Amino acid sequence: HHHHHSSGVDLGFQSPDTPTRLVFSALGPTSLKVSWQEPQCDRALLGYSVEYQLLNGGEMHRLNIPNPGQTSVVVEDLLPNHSYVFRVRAQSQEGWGREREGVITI
Repeated sequence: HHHHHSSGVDLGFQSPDTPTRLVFSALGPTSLKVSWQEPQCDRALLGYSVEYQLLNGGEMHRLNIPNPGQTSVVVEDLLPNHSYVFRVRAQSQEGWGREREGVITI
């Protein structure tokens, strides 16, 4: 099978760089804005993937962010006083850059 990006471009080397430190901003008691800086790449970025989970284990949630210009996402329904790990990496046509990890206690 041939997998394509959400934008339609075909997938499949100089990888994207790693994003800088993740910035977290609370929007209420259970909602969190996660922001980063677009990393450099010789090629066009297609977007980002954001994965997060409780540090102590739990279901891994994954979000695909299909705009290279979209460098933030708001996550909802988080558990107060629980610690999470977020990992963000940039995607190009040729593959994935390395992940930037950031952790936070809600």
